[PDB]
Amino acid sequence: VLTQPPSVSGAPGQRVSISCTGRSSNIGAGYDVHWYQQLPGKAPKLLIYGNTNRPSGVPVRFSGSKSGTSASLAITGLQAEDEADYYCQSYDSSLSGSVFGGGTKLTVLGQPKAAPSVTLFPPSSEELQANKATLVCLISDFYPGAVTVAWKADSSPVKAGVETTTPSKQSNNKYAASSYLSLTPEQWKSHSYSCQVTHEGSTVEKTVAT
Amino acid sequence: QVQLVESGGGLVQPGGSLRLSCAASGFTVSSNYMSWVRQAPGKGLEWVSVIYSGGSTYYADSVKGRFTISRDNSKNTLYLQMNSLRAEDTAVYYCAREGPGDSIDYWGKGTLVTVSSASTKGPSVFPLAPTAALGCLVKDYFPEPVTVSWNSGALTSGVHTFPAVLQSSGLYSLSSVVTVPSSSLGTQTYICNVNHKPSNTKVDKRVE
Amino acid sequence: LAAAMKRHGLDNYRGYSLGNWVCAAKFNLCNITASVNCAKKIVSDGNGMNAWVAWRNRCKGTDVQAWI
Repeated sequence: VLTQPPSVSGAPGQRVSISCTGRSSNIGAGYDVHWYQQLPGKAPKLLIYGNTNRPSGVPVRFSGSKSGTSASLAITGLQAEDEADYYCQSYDSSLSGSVFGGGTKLTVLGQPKAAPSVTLFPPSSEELQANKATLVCLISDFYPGAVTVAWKADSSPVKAGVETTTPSKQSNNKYAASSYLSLTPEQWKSHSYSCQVTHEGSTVEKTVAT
Repeated sequence: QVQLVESGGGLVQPGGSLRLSCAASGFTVSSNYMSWVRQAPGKGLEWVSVIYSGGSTYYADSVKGRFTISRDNSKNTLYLQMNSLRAEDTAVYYCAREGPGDSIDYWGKGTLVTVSSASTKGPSVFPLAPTAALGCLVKDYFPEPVTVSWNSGALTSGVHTFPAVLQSSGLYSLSSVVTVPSSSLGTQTYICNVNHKPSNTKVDKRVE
Repeated sequence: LAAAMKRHGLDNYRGYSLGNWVCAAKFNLCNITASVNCAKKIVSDGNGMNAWVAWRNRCKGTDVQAWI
């Protein structure tokens, strides 16, 4: 296997290098290293190929280098648009086929803190007619990517029937999440209901009652 | 003009078998190196198999004896026969075309294969009444994915399809929301088109 | 060399067209014409033509027919 650091957190305009540490069976043997960039919700794209060359459409700022048993991908004048997952690829010979690195999560330092947009939907009349009730709390455009969700039934905390996703990276480097509250039509009608989102110590609250 | 369209993805039981198809266009598969690369949710990339221009076939140790790569030169299609499937094989399977030195040059959109004991469940679709936000609630379905478009593909900008929640019941719940002008609601029609291929569920839901 | 390697049965040996061999040349299990006979044994292992590090890097997945 090829090894890469889980991360690398770098500055805008500042140069960065991602390491791809090989073995005698892959890079040590002299097999060329290719690099890929993978944006969220998308498939990887060939950035560098064996071990310096660039394909048609990749900026001149993206460079590659190979040092005996290892390799590195460099980005001169780092931009926020470079926040992606990066992978190195070579050929392992004991394995007899192509081998991929673990991947590097590139972080761009210097991004402003964005408070989340919160939209809370009550259960539809159609769902209530089927003797069911679901409260939909949608959270989007927040930075950095970490939130806490707290549901309230008439000031009292409610924790049962709560299903919350892990934060997900959007195309604009910001993050999205969602929280679902499963209730009985009786509980929904026997109370208001609140969705409280806390992002870096700031609380944004949304409420539903028609 | 180079297009790689994969299909055959869905739900399979452990120890079960599945075959993936990759319909190619813009080039010929008999003159090219063709490979399959997988990606488990939120994980790294893994090279599965390759088929050389001259017919030579190579596999990763993780799939040797269970998987088989093949092609149809006449139909311009690439295949992946997957047998004795484990939950470890759960991944988005990308059809790939190699460039120089087994580098990947073109990738398909990917097809997700889900390996589990759970059965296929069709989603119950509900409207989400209303700048104002309106949407569609795609409740209790299995496995992923679900496709959601607005007004038969006429509304694409400002569409936020939120990633699905994996509930403690083992079922998914997803929500698609579109931001529109808050007071111009009366002079527009909003319909979500939900498709869940494993259950063969196709519904169009009109939103207030 | 096109007619040479071809006279020594390399053109489509184990699914590898002549262009792959001519390109590989450009960039005791065998018990030792002599080079070709040994290469044939080398390519038969689990690596294929990837045994030649330069073939993977410079010839694998290119217009190999251009060499002939």
